[PDB]
Amino acid sequence: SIPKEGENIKIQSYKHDGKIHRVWSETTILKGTDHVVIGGNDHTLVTESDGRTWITREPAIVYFHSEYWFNVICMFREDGIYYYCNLSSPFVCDEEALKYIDYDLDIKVYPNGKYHLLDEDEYEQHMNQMNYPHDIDIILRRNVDILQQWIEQKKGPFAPDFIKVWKERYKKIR
Ligand SMILES: Nc1nc(O)c2ncn([C@H]3O[C@H](COP(=O)(O)OP(O)(O)=S)[C@H](O)[C@@H]3O)c2n1
Ligand SMILES: [Mg+2]
Ligand SMILES: [Mg+2]
Repeated sequence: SIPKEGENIKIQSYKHDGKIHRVWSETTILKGTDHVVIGGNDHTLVTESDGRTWITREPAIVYFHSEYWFNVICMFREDGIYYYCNLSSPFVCDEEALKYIDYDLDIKVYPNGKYHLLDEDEYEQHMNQMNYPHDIDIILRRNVDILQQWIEQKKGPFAPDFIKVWKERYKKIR
């Protein structure tokens, strides 16, 4: 269930009600442990909940954690490194895909480290629509605060040395 270095896997995002939200066709595994999966993608197919397919335009490093209720996409844009952070269940892997539940809230980090909390309105609506339990609401709000603290500390995927190491590892294996 821990994916192997050099494996190309699919990543599947679901909503709390079990419906698929988003699917990424191809991510090359750079690190796979008990607690952490790191991957790279570039010009992967992406499929939406209506079946429509689009293609990513720039390389990204993805970071998944088995304990924390978030995952992080590090995007290498012409105007600098952006992060897109999903509040989520932790991941599970199997032969089909790395899988997680998307919980609406996300954080955008700009190249200079400034962050914006996104989709608070969508989270409130979906939490009422899909009846998220109170404990999930407590966990997600706590993990918003943890993610902000990691961004401010440049911890984990937000470390400049993380980006230097994994950007170069992905550039070589691709
Ligand atoms: N070209 C294109 N076409 C689509 O249909 C797209 N759908 C999503 N992207 C985006 O995928 C990422 C996330 O989309 P989002 O922030 O709107 O996600 P949710 O989960 O809040 S709906 C990219 O930032 C990026 O904006 C799409 N990009
Ligand atoms: Mg999200
Ligand atoms: Mg969202």
